[PDB]
Amino acid sequence: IGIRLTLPPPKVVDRWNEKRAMFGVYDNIGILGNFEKHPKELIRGPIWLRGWKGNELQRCIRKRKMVGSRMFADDLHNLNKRIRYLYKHFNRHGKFR
Amino acid sequence: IPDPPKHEHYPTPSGWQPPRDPPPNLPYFVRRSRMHNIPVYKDITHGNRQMTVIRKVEGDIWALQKDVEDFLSPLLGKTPVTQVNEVTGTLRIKGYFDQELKAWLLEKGF
Amino acid sequence: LRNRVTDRYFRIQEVLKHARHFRGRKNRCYRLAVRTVIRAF
Amino acid sequence: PEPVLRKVELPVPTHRRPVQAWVESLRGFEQERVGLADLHPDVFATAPRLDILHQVAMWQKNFKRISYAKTKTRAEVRGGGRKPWPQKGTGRARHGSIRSPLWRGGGVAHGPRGPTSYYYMLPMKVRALGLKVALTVKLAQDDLHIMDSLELPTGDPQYLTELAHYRRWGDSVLLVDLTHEEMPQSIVEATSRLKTFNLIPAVGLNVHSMLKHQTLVLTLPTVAFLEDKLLWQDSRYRPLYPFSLPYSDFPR
Amino acid sequence: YRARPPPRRRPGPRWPDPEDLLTPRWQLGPRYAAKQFARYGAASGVVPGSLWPSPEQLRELEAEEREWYPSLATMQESLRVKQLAEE
Amino acid sequence: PLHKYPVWLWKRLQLREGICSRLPGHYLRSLEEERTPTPVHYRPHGAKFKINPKNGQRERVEDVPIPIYFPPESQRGLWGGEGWI
Amino acid sequence: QGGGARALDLLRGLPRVSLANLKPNPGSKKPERRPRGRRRGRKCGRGHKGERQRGTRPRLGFEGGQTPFYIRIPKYGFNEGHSFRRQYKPLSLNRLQYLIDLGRVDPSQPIDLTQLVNGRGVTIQPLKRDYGVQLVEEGADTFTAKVNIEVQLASELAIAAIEKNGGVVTTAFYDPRSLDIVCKPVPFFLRGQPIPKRMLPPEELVPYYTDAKNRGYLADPAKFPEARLELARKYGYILPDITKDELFKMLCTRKDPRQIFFGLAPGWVVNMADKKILKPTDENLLKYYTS
Amino acid sequence: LTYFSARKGKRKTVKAVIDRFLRLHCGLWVRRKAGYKKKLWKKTPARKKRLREFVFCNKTQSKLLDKMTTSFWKRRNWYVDDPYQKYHDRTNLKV
Amino acid sequence: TARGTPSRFLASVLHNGLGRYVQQLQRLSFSVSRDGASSRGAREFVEREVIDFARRNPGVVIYVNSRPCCVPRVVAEYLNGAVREESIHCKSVEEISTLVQKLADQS
RNA sequence: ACUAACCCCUAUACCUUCUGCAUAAUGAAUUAACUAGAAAUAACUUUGCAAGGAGAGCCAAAGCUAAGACCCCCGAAACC
Ligand SMILES: [Mg+2]
Ligand SMILES: [Mg+2]
Ligand SMILES: [Mg+2]
Ligand SMILES: [Mg+2]
Repeated sequence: IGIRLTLPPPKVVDRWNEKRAMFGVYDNIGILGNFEKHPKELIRGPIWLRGWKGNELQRCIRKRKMVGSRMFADDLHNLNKRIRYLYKHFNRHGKFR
Repeated sequence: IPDPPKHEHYPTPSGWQPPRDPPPNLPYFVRRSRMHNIPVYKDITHGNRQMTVIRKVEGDIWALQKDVEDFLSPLLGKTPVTQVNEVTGTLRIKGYFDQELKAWLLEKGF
Repeated sequence: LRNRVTDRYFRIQEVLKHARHFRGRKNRCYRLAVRTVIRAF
Repeated sequence: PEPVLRKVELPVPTHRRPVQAWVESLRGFEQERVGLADLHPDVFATAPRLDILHQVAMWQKNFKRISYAKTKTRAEVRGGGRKPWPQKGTGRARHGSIRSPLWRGGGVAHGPRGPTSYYYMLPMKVRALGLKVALTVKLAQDDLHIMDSLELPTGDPQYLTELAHYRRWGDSVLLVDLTHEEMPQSIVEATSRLKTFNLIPAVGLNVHSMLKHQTLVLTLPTVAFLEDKLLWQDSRYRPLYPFSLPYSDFPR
Repeated sequence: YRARPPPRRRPGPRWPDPEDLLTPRWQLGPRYAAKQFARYGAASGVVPGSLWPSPEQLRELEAEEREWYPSLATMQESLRVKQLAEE
Repeated sequence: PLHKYPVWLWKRLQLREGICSRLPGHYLRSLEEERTPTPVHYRPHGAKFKINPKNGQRERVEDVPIPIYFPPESQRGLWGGEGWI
Repeated sequence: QGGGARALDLLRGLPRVSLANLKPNPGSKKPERRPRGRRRGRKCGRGHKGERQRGTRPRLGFEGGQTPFYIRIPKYGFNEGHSFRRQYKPLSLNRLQYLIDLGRVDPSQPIDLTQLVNGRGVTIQPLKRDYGVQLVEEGADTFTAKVNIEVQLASELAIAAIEKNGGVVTTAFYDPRSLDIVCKPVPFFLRGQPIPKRMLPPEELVPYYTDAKNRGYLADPAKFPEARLELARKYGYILPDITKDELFKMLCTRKDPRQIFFGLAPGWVVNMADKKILKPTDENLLKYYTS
Repeated sequence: LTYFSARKGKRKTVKAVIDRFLRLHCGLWVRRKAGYKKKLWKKTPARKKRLREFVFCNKTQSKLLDKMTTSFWKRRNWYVDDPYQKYHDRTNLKV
Repeated sequence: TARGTPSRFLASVLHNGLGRYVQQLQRLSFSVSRDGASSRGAREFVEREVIDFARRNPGVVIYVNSRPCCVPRVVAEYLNGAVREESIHCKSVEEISTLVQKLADQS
């Protein structure tokens, strides 16, 4: 019980597909391009997560302040509740003071 | 950074002097920083540990270590405590000796 | 990334094998067997 | 014929000597030894800093990563707003909701809270220094070759593979040229159908690609481009404003 | 393979759609046009005359400086009066 | 997911489609304008900048209107801008 | 000589460096601690039951009920008006001599705030209530250079040292609005705005800049010669006659009090893209920029 | 103490310590004496004299005040004619 | 424990050493991978020591098979039929030599 | 341990709470799965540069930048 009685199907990985064979290209565009472009501008992803990093609390304010007006009603309510809980936990709880 | 202008007399009023040309014939060599200064700095840790560091060293760093403690033993009274880092080409001495080492490294042609 | 233990069967077998010659349910139930194997050791 | 000779245009420190590299050509199978090129000692002959390589490669892989994994908490699982049974008198364990982490189908106590970013930037001089170390490692391991230009007699991809096999270059070769708009037609059609052989411009050169590919080849304009770009780092002021703004001597 | 073309900054000034709601307001004011002209010169199409303030905004610009920034003589006279008062 | 437009843009968006999009231009412009009313229940500062007595510094000041509630009966009268506070 | 050669040659015999043989430098990665196992699992380093174990400890600075130490200390005006106090980054004669000797500052041309920041001699933060630089008297004995320097503040000894070598030192005021422009002209020119005239010094600073002994830029020039003689007599150095110097024209070059740069009248527009200067011609514009 | 603000997500500063304490750039903290303006008629001149100086805090209090104050107040300031300018650095300090 | 593990009396094989000593190790089989970090210790062991070990023990037959594998192994057979299998997964050279020498002395 | 399962000799279940539990103090019939340490102010370690560091802002009387590494789960009666 709790373990499979047969071997899982073997997995095949293409180490030389288009994405793997050219990962990291243009990451030094700023150094080698007279600083006309920043490697941060190559970041592809969420609007509030482009060239920025922070803890869970900080990510919630940044999402709310930038795209909060466009979120769904249920999602906005949950995001507001998450900020309230995170604010209480970080500013009032912990081993260290 | 602009290259320093040539003065008819040396050392300059601020105390700067260009490295001697040709460079000294030694197994080790120390190159000036990008501001044309001897790479000697003071380091402090824990608020009471004082160290002197020498950067931008390539060649036989052990020869430099041998020369450093020979030069510092009469001043300090015993063999100084030193750390040798080969991968980064730096030499660390316990205590503050920046002004003597800069003077010592200056007259050696570095 | 969700991680789950996959070798728990071997983790309990290394204890149950030392209790194979015992008497009662404490030779096959891990919760009982671990308490008596420690005493035996 | 007449050999091709390349000198170091940037001034060299007095205590250092240039490192020589052979110059080949791709127009023939046996067309090596076209000439000699002098490389800057401070770029192709610097210290073998493996730790610098490891941290630069780790920076490249993990700075553009964004994780989209996210799990609902007990406040986001549907329902569970009512106390199941009274606290005392029922004879069973006390609970306040059916969506608690202990309950089956409940929330997750400490789970992923995506999307999350791992973006961080190494110091500018360190990233440039990583390229110098990798080039020096390539030269020392004799897997780096210097060419004059990337024109091929035929655009046949099998011809390129046979040429690489004859010269014992390696399983995978990373090709680097000056500018994307200056690609010869033969090299583009030859490498487009090849997997282990990749063609990228000079601006696209990176440590991760160099480590992934056993063999690296550069053109003479590429070498001068790399020498100029890298040697600008170690003799420069601290930036008053971003370099994209006009300067007295930037761009050179 | 062959790499995709390098990502370059798009040449020429950007002029967004003034009638589109999604365009931010900071890209529509004369300040945005002034920045475009400085970066791209006469090729941006911005009239150089519009850079200097029109007479409509100059009248309060001098009114503000007159009311808030006193002249040298006024400051010196005020200082001399205070010096006499403390003496 | 995320909406293409912000929620507060929705009212403007429907005005550009349907029967509302066929309204006369002059009426649409008049309704679109959102000019501030004349102060009634609060006294305007009257100046863009003022000197703080505490530190003797010049700081910018603003006039924030006070919310006013208009009962439905006032629509049949002429209150002159006054309303319930 | 041999260290680099030995390290590189030793690399040749080693296998090819790839992505499968990289490791961080020792001591640079402290392993992460997790609350698992016997050593760190029973109580996870929280102690016995209580506020600390349950993570409900009071706020920082709370001593369990007695009057807080920081509260019971009486208030005093230590940092009142700190955001309105004026700050000046100190500049030493040794630093100036160090810059001149290394060539980062050109003494054959007038030296001001723009030149100092261009040579990276000083760092100015106008957002941090900075108002310029002050010339301090440190290392006045070893200073020997003929320069024309413009600094917001100066000491009586720093002025004497500059004038001893035949140099000229003057004090001028820069408002916070134009101070950022002076330190970083390039970002300002990209703003696409005409060059504004700098404001007059405040009422409290007017006496400082109208006094000859401070070498103020608004003081009477006729009061300068007697002031220089007093400094020369006090410190016992013969005052040189710089009128006979071949750099007399360069020494006398001073900017208008309403001017920002040299040769750039207020109200002009700089176009770096096409390397052009645009000047207004409206009579209202000209009167505003010149008065 | 607010470790993460709700509008910017950064540590705040307790303004109570700002109005009562002065910090030197060397790390020392300068404070007044409690009750130095209270009931002066019932205190001897020697007691009143020692009540009106500026005294330093110990290691624990200095750590307490640093944690309640953001890095803005720990910077080096260059105020003109600052009375406490000479006290911002320590001289001849061993260990 | 002893109560949970079978026991035996102390004994030898055919009174070995009474008239002469006969080496009890009879066969050794080594599995080595040409490529793979797990076989590096096994690889260098046979480059410098397997030759000297073979000369030291002439009555023991050693087989070295080079095939792809994730865990290098050594198999020892004795004249009594006992078979011992030891993994060489990621060990050094001075410790495989001690490990190999230990199997030689065992009965 | 033994030739030998038992017979011989030795040995007061686990966790938690308390100064102290074989304790007749709580918890557990058993099995499978699920279920609980979140943050970088300072300090430490390791690179890079260095009177400068940093890809505008910030800090600096050897500092500056970067990285590593410390802060749990369930449960009320209630209030609107
Ligand atoms: Mg240090
Ligand atoms: Mg309820
Ligand atoms: Mg509840
Ligand atoms: Mg423990």
